[PDB]
Amino acid sequence: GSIRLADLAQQLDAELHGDGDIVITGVASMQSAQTGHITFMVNPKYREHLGLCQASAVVMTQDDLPFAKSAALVVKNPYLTYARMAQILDTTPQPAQNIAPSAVIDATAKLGNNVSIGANAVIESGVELGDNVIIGAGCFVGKNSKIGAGSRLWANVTIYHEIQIGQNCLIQSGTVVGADGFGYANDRGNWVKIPQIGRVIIGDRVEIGACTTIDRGALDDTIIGNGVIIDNQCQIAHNVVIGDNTAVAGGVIMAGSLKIGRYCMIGGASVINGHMEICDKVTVTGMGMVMRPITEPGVYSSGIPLQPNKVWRKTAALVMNIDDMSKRLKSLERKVNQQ
Amino acid sequence: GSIRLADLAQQLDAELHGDGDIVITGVASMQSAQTGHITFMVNPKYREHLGLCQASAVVMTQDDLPFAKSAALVVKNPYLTYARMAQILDTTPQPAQNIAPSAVIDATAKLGNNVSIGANAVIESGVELGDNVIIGAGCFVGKNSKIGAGSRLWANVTIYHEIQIGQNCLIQSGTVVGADGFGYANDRGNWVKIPQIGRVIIGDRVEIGACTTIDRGALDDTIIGNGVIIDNQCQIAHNVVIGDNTAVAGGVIMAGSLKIGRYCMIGGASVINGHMEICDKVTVTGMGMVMRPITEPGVYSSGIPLQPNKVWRKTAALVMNIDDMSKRLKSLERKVN
Amino acid sequence: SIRLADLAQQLDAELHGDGDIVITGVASMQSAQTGHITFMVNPKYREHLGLCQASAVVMTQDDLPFAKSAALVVKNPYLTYARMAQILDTTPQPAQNIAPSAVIDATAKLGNNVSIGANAVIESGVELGDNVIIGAGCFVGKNSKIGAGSRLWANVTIYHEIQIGQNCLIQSGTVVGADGFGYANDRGNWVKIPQIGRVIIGDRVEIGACTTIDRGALDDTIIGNGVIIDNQCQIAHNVVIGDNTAVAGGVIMAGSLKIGRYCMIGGASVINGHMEICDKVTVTGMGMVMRPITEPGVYSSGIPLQPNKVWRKTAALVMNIDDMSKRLKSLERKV
Ligand SMILES: CC1(C)CC(=O)c2c(nc3nn(-c4ccccc4)c(O)c3c2-c2ccccc2Cl)C1
Ligand SMILES: CC1(C)CC(=O)c2c(nc3nn(-c4ccccc4)c(O)c3c2-c2ccccc2Cl)C1
Ligand SMILES: CC1(C)CC(=O)c2c(nc3nn(-c4ccccc4)c(O)c3c2-c2ccccc2Cl)C1
Ligand SMILES: [Mg+2]
Ligand SMILES: [Mg+2]
Repeated sequence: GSIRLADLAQQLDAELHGDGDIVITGVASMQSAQTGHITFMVNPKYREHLGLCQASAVVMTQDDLPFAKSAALVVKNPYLTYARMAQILDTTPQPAQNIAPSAVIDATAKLGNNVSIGANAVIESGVELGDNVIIGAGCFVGKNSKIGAGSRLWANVTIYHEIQIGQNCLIQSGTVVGADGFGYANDRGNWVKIPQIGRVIIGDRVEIGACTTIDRGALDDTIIGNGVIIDNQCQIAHNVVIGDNTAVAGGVIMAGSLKIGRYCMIGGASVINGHMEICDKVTVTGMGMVMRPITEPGVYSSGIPLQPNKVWRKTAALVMNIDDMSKRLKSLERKVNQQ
Repeated sequence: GSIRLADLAQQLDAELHGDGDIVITGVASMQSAQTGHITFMVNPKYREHLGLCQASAVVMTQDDLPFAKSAALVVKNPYLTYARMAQILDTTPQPAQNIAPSAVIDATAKLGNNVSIGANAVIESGVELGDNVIIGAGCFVGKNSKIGAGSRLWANVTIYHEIQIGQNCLIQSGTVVGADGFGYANDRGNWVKIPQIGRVIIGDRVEIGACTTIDRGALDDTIIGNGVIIDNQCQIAHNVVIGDNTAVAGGVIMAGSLKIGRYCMIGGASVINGHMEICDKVTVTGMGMVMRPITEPGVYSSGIPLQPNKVWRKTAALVMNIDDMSKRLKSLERKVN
Repeated sequence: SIRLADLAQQLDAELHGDGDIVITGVASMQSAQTGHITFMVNPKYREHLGLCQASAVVMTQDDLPFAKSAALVVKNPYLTYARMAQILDTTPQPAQNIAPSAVIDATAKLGNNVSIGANAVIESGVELGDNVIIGAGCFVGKNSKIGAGSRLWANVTIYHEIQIGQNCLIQSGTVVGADGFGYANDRGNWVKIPQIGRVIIGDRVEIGACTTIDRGALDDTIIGNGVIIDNQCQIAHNVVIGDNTAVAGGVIMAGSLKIGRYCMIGGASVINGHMEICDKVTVTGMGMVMRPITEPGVYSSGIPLQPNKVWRKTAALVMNIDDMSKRLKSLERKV
């Protein structure tokens, strides 16, 4: 945990200005930081405020340095340096340590080295957990699923059967990976279940938020690429494919057989329909209503934002009657054209 | 479980064309299928492609049969036949087998024949589980709740107290049935909890997806009809009634005391207001904003879909100022007339 | 079971009829039978009170002439209903006593009359106040503190360093304290920002099922006293919610949003972050909140449902509204 400021600077590739023997115990916001804390400045408007910050050290740029009133770590990119130093000084505990006597683990499960399984977690037959995997308390990992080295599940995560998860993933509590996709045939109004015998394949370095659901495929697989980040409360339907490094913010709903490219950014509460493709490098702003394929990179948006309710009532009434407005406009144009 | 093609054809009521002794081990998509697999063709444009499919048998229609390049099962409805053969050849495991020594089962719980309960599940007093019920690992089933024969819960499902679930239901993980409805009275700005002492009644053959919540009623009950299918991440508020055979796709949010008729279809991410009714045979397309009662069957839609952001900025600004556009149109009409 | 006269006294209601009637429970007007008390708020029900079979009806003074049973007269029947339903509550507790299958770290501190349900897992450093009840299968992470009288239903997840006040209630499937969605970006690769802030939940907070409230990045996510939050809500890192605000089901809130006191956020609304909503704001259902709200009142958005045939035309015309605007401008110029 605690680290000499000089050592922290070397690991951050930062230029130290000040006492390298200062001991840093943790990261804090500029407002909250006290002795022993390191903090960071990304906004030069706070230069005049640094004498009010009581951090032992502040990460800043070269242009900021003349304004320091503390030991300073000078870097090109304070925000990225903050992320790195917060990892070095991370106080987040592990989901579990060692193997809980109350865990229920099938004799055929294969564990790598340094695996931890929390209290009352349930591990099915054929499961493989790679080196350094951590399964939180209360999880379920279904038959024959494989979790790659370094991956970690927080408490009360559910992995169904035949799921593959790569290395260095992180899954937050309440998430369900591998439930049945929403597949039914129809025999005269009677829904006939289509067994969902595809899988979910999750790549390396994937982070998934809490209470997110990712359904298994109907025959072929649901696929989440490497480096993807998914927020809370998302729904990823059967046979969705998400390309490497795409980010999906909270509450996004994706319908079946959607394909999303690489380096996409899907804003919170968006709705993305299925059986279509979104190309690489597309940004959908929050609450976007995606009805058609997207074939060019760029930023796309939908939605009519808030108005005072009395105003909204009129806006909505006029929009709902916009066909009459169109007809009146055309009628007027004809009269002005002398026809 | 492997099966002879002629035996499979018989169970499917299909006309066999080819070798009945072929052993089928599984179902596969047309592109993935290998020897031992059965697959199906629903799209006649793939007739010319059948010689590229390595399945041991293909389900198809009588019109497709001249194009077969394999043993064929001829049926009227290949898609329905696929559903049925996938059931016959299902590889999905059961949520549990036998009764786990780590399950915690109240002495007063009543278990039927051939009930399986997974590791660390918790069964309260007065619970009744019918024959062949399977409770996944980590589940909670609350006091006096009843689960009908053949119904199955995947892992980590929560059923509260006094819940009734019918026969042959299936509930996916993370789902919560019977939490308090959102009932509060207001006392000078402070919320006063209204205990929710109604229940949830779930019919037979209901399928519920993952991380869905169905709240119990305030006084009378939340009711899910028979044959209803509900996708993931849905919110079904207190005292909602959903008619038989209705389908609710993922992410739908329903407010309290909504009544939906039979054979409705509610598209994903729709939002439905409360204290009102939707009649039978209504379809709401995805993201529908349902504010008012629906009294006639048919298809209903809302929402302005995506545009390039530069375009959207103008669309949104113009719509928000549409009253001014309307006034100008009226003024121009008066001036011209 | 309670004598009507006693129930009326506890509700500060004026009794009209036989005080010795024994009330066993609350029921809706349509379902009520002998032994039940019910209530009416809508005067449409006056004509058919002869058909209500309750033993007593909570009503107003103006309703009293239509009464066909013992009546409790009050100013506010709905609020009185809430109070009498609490007196007559049949809801069981999430747990009774400490289950032998619960796994409780030796360093956890438990107050008086704490109950812990089967297979719950209590981490090191946890503090549970007097009369706290933890449901079956819950997880409560390291050093979290839950204040007296608070209750978790089954399968609730509380992460580490979380603080929950007194008399709270959290429904099943809810997750409090997961990582906020915080990442830096290094040449297209996401770089996790550890989320080492917390969640602070006040007193008398109720949280619905499968709701998620993320911990803050450095400073905290804060839920005020008396806040009620429905199912399937997302409260992002460093959101702050003022006292007595209500959040209906399926609301998604983005990071660093500040919501004032006495707000009402309608179901399925979407509230963007790094902005503030003042006190006494109502956002009706499905509201798309993109800008700060600085004046109290009611706000709304969205183009509602139409028959599909009509919607197709509405949507096409709105998407082309810039062309309509240009055509109107051109016509004004010509005229
Ligand atoms: C991943 C990141 C580090 C960067 C990022 O772009 C991002 C983040 N949080 C975000 N929350 N909501 C959000 C909006 C409304 C409600 C709830 C959440 C976004 O829409 C986010 C977005 C974002 C914004 C627009 C388009 C696409 C994205 Cl993904 C954090
Ligand atoms: C049940 C079925 C076999 C048939 C079906 O109609 C269906 C299905 N999946 C569906 N996903 N989304 C969906 C759309 C957007 C986001 C998430 C999911 C529908 O809206 C579906 C619908 C559907 C479409 C329109 C109206 C009502 C419904 Cl129920 C699969
Ligand atoms: C808290 C309360 C006792 C009172 C209340 O105002 C309320 C309640 N439940 C509500 N469900 N949905 C809801 C709407 C659509 C889908 C799902 C749920 C509201 O939008 C509610 C609202 C409400 C209505 C208008 C504006 C803001 C709010 Cl909060 C119950
Ligand atoms: Mg146990
Ligand atoms: Mg939603």
